[PDB]
Amino acid sequence: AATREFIEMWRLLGREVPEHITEEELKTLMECVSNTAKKKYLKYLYTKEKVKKARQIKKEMKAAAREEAKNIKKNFLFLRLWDRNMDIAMGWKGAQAMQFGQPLVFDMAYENYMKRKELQNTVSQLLESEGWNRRNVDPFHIYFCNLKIDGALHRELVKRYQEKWDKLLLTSTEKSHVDLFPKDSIIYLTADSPNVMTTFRHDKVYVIGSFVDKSMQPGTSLAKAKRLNLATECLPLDKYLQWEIGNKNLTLDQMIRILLCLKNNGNWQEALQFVPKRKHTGFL
Amino acid sequence: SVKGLVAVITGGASGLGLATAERLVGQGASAVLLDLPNSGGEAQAKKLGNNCVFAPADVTSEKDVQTALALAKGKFGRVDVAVNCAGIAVASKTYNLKKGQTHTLEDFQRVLDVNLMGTFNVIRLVAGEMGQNEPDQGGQRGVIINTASVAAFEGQVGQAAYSASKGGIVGMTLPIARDLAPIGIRVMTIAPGLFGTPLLTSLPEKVCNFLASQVPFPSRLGDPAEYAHLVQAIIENPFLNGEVIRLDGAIRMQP
Amino acid sequence: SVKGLVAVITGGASGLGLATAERLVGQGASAVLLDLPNSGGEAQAKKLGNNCVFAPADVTSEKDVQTALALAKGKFGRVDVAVNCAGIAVASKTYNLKKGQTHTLEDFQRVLDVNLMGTFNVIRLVAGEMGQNEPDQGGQRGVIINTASVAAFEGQVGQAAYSASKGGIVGMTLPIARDLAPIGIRVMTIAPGLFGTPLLTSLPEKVCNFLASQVPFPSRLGDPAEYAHLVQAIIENPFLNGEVIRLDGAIRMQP
Amino acid sequence: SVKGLVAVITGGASGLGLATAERLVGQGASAVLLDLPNSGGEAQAKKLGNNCVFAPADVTSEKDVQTALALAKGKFGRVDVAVNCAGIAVASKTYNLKKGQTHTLEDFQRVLDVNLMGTFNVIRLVAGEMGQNEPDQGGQRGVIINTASVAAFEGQVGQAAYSASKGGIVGMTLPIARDLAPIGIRVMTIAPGLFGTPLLTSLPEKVCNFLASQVPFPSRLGDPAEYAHLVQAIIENPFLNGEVIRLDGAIRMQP
Amino acid sequence: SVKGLVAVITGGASGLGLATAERLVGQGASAVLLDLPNSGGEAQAKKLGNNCVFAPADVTSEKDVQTALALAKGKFGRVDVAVNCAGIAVASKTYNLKKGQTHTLEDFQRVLDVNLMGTFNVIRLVAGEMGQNEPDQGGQRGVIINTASVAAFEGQVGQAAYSASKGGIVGMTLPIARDLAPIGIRVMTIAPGLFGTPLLTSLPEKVCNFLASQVPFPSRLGDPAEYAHLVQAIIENPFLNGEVIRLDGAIRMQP
RNA sequence: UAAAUAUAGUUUAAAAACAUCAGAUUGUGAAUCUGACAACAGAGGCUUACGACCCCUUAUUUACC
Ligand SMILES: *O[C@H]1[C@@H](O)[C@H](n2cnc3c(=O)[nH]c(N)nc32)O[C@@H]1COP(=O)(O)OP(=O)(O)OP(=O)(O)O
Ligand SMILES: C[S@@+](CC[C@H](N)C(=O)[O-])C[C@H]1O[C@@H](n2cnc3c(N)ncnc32)[C@H](O)[C@@H]1O
Repeated sequence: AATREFIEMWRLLGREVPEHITEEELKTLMECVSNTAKKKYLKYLYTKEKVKKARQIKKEMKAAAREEAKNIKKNFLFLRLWDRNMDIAMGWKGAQAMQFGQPLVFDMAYENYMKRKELQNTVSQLLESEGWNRRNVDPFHIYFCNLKIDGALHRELVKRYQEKWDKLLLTSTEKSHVDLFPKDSIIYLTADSPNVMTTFRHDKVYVIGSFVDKSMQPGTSLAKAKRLNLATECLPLDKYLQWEIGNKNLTLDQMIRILLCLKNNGNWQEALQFVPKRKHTGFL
Repeated sequence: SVKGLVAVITGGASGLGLATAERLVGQGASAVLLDLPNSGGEAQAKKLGNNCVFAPADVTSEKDVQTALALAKGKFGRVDVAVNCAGIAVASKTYNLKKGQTHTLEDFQRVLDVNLMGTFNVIRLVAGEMGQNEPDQGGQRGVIINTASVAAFEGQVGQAAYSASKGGIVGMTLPIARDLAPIGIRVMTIAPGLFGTPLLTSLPEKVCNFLASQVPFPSRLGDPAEYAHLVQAIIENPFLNGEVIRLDGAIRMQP
Repeated sequence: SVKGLVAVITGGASGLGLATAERLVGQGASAVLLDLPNSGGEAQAKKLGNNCVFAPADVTSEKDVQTALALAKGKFGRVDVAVNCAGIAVASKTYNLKKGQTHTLEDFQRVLDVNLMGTFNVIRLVAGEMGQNEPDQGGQRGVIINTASVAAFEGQVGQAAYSASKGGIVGMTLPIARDLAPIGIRVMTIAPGLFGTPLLTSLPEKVCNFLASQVPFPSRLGDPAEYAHLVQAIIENPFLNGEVIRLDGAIRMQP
Repeated sequence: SVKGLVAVITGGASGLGLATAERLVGQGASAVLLDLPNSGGEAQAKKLGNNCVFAPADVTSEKDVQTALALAKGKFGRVDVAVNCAGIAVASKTYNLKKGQTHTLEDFQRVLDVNLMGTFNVIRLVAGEMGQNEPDQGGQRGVIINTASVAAFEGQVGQAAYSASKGGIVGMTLPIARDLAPIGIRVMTIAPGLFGTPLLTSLPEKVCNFLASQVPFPSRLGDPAEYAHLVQAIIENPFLNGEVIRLDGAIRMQP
Repeated sequence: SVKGLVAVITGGASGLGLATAERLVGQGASAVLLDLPNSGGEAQAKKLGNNCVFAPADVTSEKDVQTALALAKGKFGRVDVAVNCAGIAVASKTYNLKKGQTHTLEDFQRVLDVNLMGTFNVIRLVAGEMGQNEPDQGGQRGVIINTASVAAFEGQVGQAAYSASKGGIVGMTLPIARDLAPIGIRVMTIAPGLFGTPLLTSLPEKVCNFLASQVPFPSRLGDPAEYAHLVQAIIENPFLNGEVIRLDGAIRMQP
């Protein structure tokens, strides 16, 4: 193809192009309509290899050091099988969560407003968001709504979870949140909501849009929450925090962590700790 | 052997009761399904053959059970084995501080009538029918098998109502065995764990998969046929009386 | 210590409940006697002093318990301990072939409502009252103590109904303890054996003396004051939860 | 079914072990008697025919058990079932103040060595033999059955040493079941009480007749054949694991 | 009350035994530490005051215990309470298929010698000295408290040796109580869960946090002082005999 | 409207550290092993390249006499 040599010459120009690239990555570069998009995408691949090789050089160093130390070189109550034990313990809590835990909904209706770069990141935060829920004392009953089976988000989640996807203790479905819970008990959280949330109510269902807008798209969730007559709310960031830098749209992992602390009787002092410190110059 | 024996299986139109009826009928015994009119037991009775009949009755009602027992006497002439399998469950916490929800007393009462009171109603009425039987070479007049649950020993969160009823069956197993010992009626209790029954199917499919995987061995939901096999073993063994047998694959249920 | 604690003792007008109230009140705690109007608990509350009050209520009815708990809230402001001592017993064989007598369903229901349903009714309602209490330095909001019986393990002949109700309490002791663990309420069960309660002492000396001699050690009927001592130990010990304590002097019942 | 299965029945020369061998061999299975050289088990093995072999070994010693397992491997090629029935009993009080007699530590150690330590020695050694078995359609590599006693729960005077050894088997049945669950081996325990074995029959005739009448039903000593039937049921049932089954006729021993 | 009583605390140099000594000595009682010579028992006895003495002895050896008990008689003149807290913990899988490792018989034997055999050695020897005491107003000569564990009920993977030894204590607790009931000695057993003993606290704080969260309520490792409180309650309660009490916060150990 | 700023797990400094996901029956350094994901607001340009340089959008914080 004409694109293959297109890259090789860029290698002669030293356009920060990686050494080895799979054909799968080549067609992704094909989709790039602009040279700057190709320039940006290639740099991402280049740093991808740089971290891996630096990772590997520092990795074989670990093996070499450990084996050398070994060459130079009772009564127990429990066997060292802790990692397995915690996984089972979290599973039991997770099973209880889906029978009695408060429903937390992740809305997956934003797939049309996401590029591939942001769609990948959304799954990364979704993995972390669910990870923190599992380790929590009182996990939420996480709901994955509007998750099309053939959609990109569903396919990406399967690859990152592999066989664990079918064993996760969460409800994943194609039906909208309005079809699962009463419309009067649903609060669509969003930074653009004119209403400021003061108290975490345990009888309400909170909807978090699984949307990562690196290219800012204000009001996307508000329009969704206004097309259907659903209440909206926003965190009291300005009320308590001296915001100075950055955007007020927090990450999904931070969002669920903030809600998790609030649901555990924590006050705004503890709950808002998870907001990045670089964004605010103190608390009050 | 169970050849020629007449079994009155409570809640035998589905779940464990139906599995017990299938095995006993296939082994030459005669079964009497005793379930609700809407349980669809009539179709099951026809499928199992002429050795099985359907008795529409409610366990919680003394009159209904008496009619079912009378039907069993007319068709077969005697009652030899009684299996209590009908039961209901509710998943509700005793009290939810966060939601301010308190367990409904009716919900607790409803589970008690069917699981616990219903079991006693069949035990006391069926024991009267077994009294008419003449003692065999071993001096036995009949066998009564109750269906407790592992919740009676360690129950999950929200299983207080179900656990209380099943706890009563375990507690009253030996006293009834002592009560009916002079008349030679054996009372045994089976405490199945996670089985492929409609009671546990109502849970989310992902919950069922995790709970099944937590069984040490075999790592799967209990087959209702396995429960029927244990029921036959209890019937055949004359020295099994006043004991609770846990058929759960060595699984202890965490909260 | 139990100094300043508020305890709601069901069936506190006499028997074990009264003994627990006497010890707790004498130790600085405040007790709320919750018994039937005819139990004469008003006089007992007056005897125990201004720190004890009488709240007439029927445990089997939600309305009566709620009013009684409201009285405790108004008089003392909070509820810290809930001792479930209310209960009655029935003696009747499951089936008497010689006399052709069948255990009527009325008594079995009657004991279940008082011993089993009544205990759960108080547990769920009082747990709401303890929910309002602020967690203490140990994170505990309240303690619930249930009164099972040794018959829940090895009941005697004619105690099938009594064993079933007490067996249920043993069954739901842990599920409720797991249910209320996040709230911070400890649920404990005491399984007393033969105690010198008015009901037991009413029997003729021919049987009462024989039962007293059947206890390995001490070879005498359990003193209700000793039951109160165990209740105080459970209240003071923060690590006692989800367990059934047998206070019977190592005596196992014969048929 | 048990046809084709190879069973290593510890203590199979007489008593419960022999009865298990008789049924399993008669059902098509192969048995390997494992008792002391002077137990006369070779005569019993000859009676049961070619399918049965006698392996003289001492359970308390690792070397002899290994040779016995090797004999089973050579004769039949595999081991599918392990039944532990070897054991001894000592009737000595902990301390008699009237006679000034103190229980000897040698008697206690001897009972533990054979009943408890010997049982674990067979389990750990026989488990390795079953570890080589290819998993069957159900993923099971073998089954282990232990022989606890009712004394583990309701022990009599002078049975402290016997209760301690049998209590360990009941305590350790579930940990081993969890231990061998990944391998695919089921571990079960049977707690027979007052069976017609030579040990019980050795006691005074006046006493044994009295005990035979204390069983609620059947009012007779447990038939060793009945114990064998329960062993077969456990083997056939895939879901019986990590549980203790009381085969005693609903008898709770008294002081 | 415990004022004036002489207590022989086995394994009282650290862990639960030490915590028991502090409370009893602080309440006016006299304690006799019975631990191995290598332990820092001498330092602890001096710190506890003139009411505490250290007797270096090995529980598994009769002679060592006899001298230690004779030391208590010389210093104090009588023995009234005995607490069996000495023990060892060994974790080892019964058989590992992938690793090909089989549980060592020596590991199993040594755990039994200290936890089970050692406990019985003290019980049968102290009863001799408690037999010399004059019965009090209640006819009681002494109190013996044993230290079982939750592993005796549901032991984890690799706890077969520990569970078997603790299971024996739970199994033989009632037989000993029946043996010593005529003498007037009460035998009780405690089964603590996860306690903050030096053995448990030595684990990484990451592991300790997970273990703390495993307890439903309170979600923390058991305080050794809490164990001492139950010991005092058992001593002060004349009607507690032949019963096993789980001081584990309603926790059920998972595999 | 204008001027400085913007790290999509979080910080540091101008690539790392601590975290995240999958697998692990771990003999108590698992304090590890084999993988997954590595985009300094976004888009479009310039240049042999540059995180430089240059326009445009959104967002944040100040000022607007
Ligand atoms: O362009 C600004 C600006 O001229 C003026 N304006 C609004 N807020 C301020 C302020 O705080 N300080 C100053 N010095 N000037 C301010 O109004 C305009 C607002 O722009 P908008 O795009 O929001 O207004 P509109 O919807 O009418 O569209 P447009 O045609 O002006 O772009
Ligand atoms: C990072 S935001 C991005 C989407 C953003 N709401 C938009 O329309 O462009 C992703 C999700 O996190 C939640 N969220 C982010 N910041 C929030 C805030 N400050 N208050 C409440 N919710 C917030 C929103 O519900 C949103 O669905």
